[PDB]
Amino acid sequence: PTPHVVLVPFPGQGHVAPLMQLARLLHARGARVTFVYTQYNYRRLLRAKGEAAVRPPATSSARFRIEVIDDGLSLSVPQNDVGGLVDSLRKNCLHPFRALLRRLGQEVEGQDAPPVTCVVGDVVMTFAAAAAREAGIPEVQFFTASACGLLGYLHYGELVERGLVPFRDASLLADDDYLDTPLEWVPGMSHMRLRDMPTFCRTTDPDDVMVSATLQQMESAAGSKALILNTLYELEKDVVDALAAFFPPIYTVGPLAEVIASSAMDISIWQEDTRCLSWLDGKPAGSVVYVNFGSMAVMTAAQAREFALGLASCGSPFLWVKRPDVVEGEEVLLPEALLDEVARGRGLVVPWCPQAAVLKHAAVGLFVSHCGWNSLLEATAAGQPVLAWPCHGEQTTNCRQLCEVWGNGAQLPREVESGAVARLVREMMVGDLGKEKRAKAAEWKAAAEAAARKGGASWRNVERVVNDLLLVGG
Ligand SMILES: O=c1ccn([C@@H]2O[C@H](COP(=O)(O)OP(=O)(O)O)[C@@H](O)[C@H]2O)c(=O)[nH]1
Repeated sequence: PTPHVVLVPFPGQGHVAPLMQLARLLHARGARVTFVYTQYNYRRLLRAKGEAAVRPPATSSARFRIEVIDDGLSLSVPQNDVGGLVDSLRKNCLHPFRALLRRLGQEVEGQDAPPVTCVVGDVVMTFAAAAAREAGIPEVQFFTASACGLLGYLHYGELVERGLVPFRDASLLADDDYLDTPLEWVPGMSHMRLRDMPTFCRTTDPDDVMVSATLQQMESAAGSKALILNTLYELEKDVVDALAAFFPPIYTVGPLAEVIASSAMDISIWQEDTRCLSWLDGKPAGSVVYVNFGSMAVMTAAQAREFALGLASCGSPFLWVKRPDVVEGEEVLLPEALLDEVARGRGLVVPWCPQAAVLKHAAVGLFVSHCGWNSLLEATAAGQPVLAWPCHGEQTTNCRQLCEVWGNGAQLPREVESGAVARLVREMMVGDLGKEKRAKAAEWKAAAEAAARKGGASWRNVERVVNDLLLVGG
């Protein structure tokens, strides 16, 4: 009997990517896969890339099905409106997904399809677990960010109990001294501060969507058959050991993409710029500052101007991925100093890039990052030190660990100012600060390679979760 796994990501590229990595692996191991897109995600992909690029090839098509479910969302909802996305999905997708499961069951007799044997839901997509449980189908959840981020979200309830959420004083939401307050009660992260908690706690609304949804997600995941985390156990040991008491068995599989690599579908609305890698070929080893802020976050025009002036004054060539909609508001031209550097060939601004390959390019010496988890996994595998500017969600938690525990990064202030940007980049490129972080980055690169090669800790967890849970139906 062919196992049949249904996978359900949240509609953001950092959630689709790890679940698609897993789906491709399961297909390689002989499973039937059904990959479930929301209509929001699917229609936005089709209008950007066309159906042919988004759907599977005819070679894999027999055992790789794409299905689309209703979500009630306008395609105009932007990726930075996380609460709007989360609220519609949790309210609107359950009954469409229940109907999809029924249809897949009818296809067993109708077309000799394999019965569904497991659902793998993104922790965010709690309806997937609810529907699987109703139907008597095992379900295993996949949290797509860091273990430290999960630990933060797990303690949102305790923030509420201690009166810290919602914020009773709106003036404290951005009070840097208040946000520095230590929270000494988080197991596995004794150095947690209020600002290090994932940022959605910073709300005065007692009915805030993201706090409510996080509580639902934690309760859902606690009831799953198992939990997949795309992280390196060695990197996050203290946090994972603290998480163990609150969840089903945890499998640390990170970096999953590297486990697969050791041993045909476009998931992005953006086109990766092919000129990046050849431009880097023309630059000396370790010389280039690479800047990228992921697929969801936005910044202000003033922040963008200060980053641009900081890059022009930092002393290094740079590759800046400036996503086309990253800046709130009307288009503002880049400063003359940066444009002249681009014209001289010393800098390059592109809309989107092949990120894993860019980070592994010998010319890159530093990653200025928003601290999105997939980006940090890509930097960790590449051995690139990180200068952090966390934006939302668990990016703050990641930044705290980068700085204080993992040791492969340093942080910029939230309020971007060109002079301080240039100075911190310079310290990271030629200073003792950068030497320390780059050396630690090299250690984590070796650790990630050991974990991902055959016999390593992440490799073993991939084999166990795949063979003992995901492919075992039949
Ligand atoms: O120029 C870029 C920047 C990002 N990414 C991909 O977009 C995702 C970003 O996910 P992450 O978790 O880092 O952050 P998020 O986008 O969720 O904030 C990852 O798969 C990256 O490899 C990409 O393909 N090209």
